[PDB]
Amino acid sequence: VNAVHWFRKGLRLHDNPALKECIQGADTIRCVYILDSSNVGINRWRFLLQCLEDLDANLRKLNSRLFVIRGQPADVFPRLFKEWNITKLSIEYDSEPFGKERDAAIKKLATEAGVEVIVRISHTLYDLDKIIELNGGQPPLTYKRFQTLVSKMEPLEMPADTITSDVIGKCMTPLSDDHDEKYGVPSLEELGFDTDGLSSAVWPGGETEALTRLERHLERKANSLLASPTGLSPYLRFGCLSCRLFYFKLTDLYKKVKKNSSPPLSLYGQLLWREFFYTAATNNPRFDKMEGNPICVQIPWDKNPEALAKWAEGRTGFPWIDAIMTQLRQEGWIHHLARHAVACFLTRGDLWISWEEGMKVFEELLLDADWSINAGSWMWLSCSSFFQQFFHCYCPVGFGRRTDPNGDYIRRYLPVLRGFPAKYIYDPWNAPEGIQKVAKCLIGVNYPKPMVNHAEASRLNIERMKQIYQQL
Amino acid sequence: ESEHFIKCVLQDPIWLLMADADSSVMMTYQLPSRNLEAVLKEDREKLKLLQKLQPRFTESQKQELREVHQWMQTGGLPAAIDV
Repeated sequence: VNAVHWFRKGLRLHDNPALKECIQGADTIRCVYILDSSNVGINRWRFLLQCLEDLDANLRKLNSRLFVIRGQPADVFPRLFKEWNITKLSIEYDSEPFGKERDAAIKKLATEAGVEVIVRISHTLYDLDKIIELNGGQPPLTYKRFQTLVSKMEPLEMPADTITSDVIGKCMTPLSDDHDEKYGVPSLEELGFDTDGLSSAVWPGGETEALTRLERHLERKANSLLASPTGLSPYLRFGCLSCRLFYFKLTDLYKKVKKNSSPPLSLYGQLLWREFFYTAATNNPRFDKMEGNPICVQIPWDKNPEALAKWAEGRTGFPWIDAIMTQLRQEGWIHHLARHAVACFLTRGDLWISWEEGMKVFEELLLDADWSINAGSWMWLSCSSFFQQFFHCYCPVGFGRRTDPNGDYIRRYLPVLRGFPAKYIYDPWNAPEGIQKVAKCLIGVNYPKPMVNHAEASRLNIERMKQIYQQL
Repeated sequence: ESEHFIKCVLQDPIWLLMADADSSVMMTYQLPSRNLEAVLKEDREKLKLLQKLQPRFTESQKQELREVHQWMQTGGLPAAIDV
């Protein structure tokens, strides 16, 4: 008997009930990752390749190796079933709409080919469908009802024991030679990416880095918009860190510092908010769209492709919004308050551009932008859905002025404006012609002009949205 | 081997292909001033077609929203839009 575990969104060896279940009594095992879009989306693929090399390095310690394969799963696995005589195929359960129809089609190919399919839940805390049935066959519309539901469920089981020396147990991985250059982990330059000007990784991918950051993150629990060395959101999305392990180590550490066996749901706010959008989208194949979405308000946005280009590329004329997009493009991550700032500038604040357009921009640059979380957030940031209570739009200039008056974050990612003082660093258009020449930066030549007047554009869109909700 | 065009190319992002960021647009472009009553009246017509495409909820889904959104409890406008 042979077996193959398909890796997709669980690039880790800890808490893997799908992988560990497949090696229980199989004679052969092989871990396979199927790797089948633009230029700026390089930090996304660099993160992924770092996780696969880390996943291969941890497999090398067990005298196994990772098998990276190009192509589509509907074409690759049918020939891997016969060339390897595969009997068992284990996968981590994917609740997303595209993932479910992809899994149901692959296992239909496997069941008719004599291959048994093993499915286990590891990317989420609970079984999302069990939460939907408690609500009445429909996922919760609000985060409030969602927290009421997760408290109405039996506690989670301990995460599956990590794959070690005995978990294998006389289970040979048939790593023949010629393995490299065929099943090896490609580089960024092998995918067609230009890495001549690429900087060092700010968010190093991999399972080892995730567990390292998790230990230091919990150690600092018992303002700044820069990247924190204890960030875990990209590793939760790519599956480098399991949410169930994050859950139990958050509980156990909370019981030690305190004496209360009833931790508030604010302790798992990062996981429950993450778990919420997975539940709200598993039964909604149009969750990433406005038209045809049962839980999205229809809004007549303006279609300005050139304005979307200025916003996405970080050339809007507002140093606050431009500094956020330059950090998003270069580092692949921005603060949550920064996400709220640039979303208002594009949706319900200034440009009046559809949230779907901003969803696809974050889809390529934001490292922790999962299909469920990234789609649901843009609906809430644009008041198009009702997941959480709304908030006032952020003025671009007068927002980060009190986070740091010098504009240290502005001069950080916008070196073209490094010669402006605090009275004009946030409003360079209101700067006199003399001070523009002494800084070697003229507005409209070296730095873009304000693509819109915030005073008129704000009151324009506020009245438009008043007309929308008063009509609803 | 005999694959004809083999030098693969990574194309630009979607927003750069659909649009055309002029090197002047990246500096000079500014959104035009709009007439308030004109843009509002045009949105009334487009909102008329987008009327039965609006989200329709059931009994439990409405009370589920009232515990979060006060404008669902009062019938007015949200606290963020009302400015």
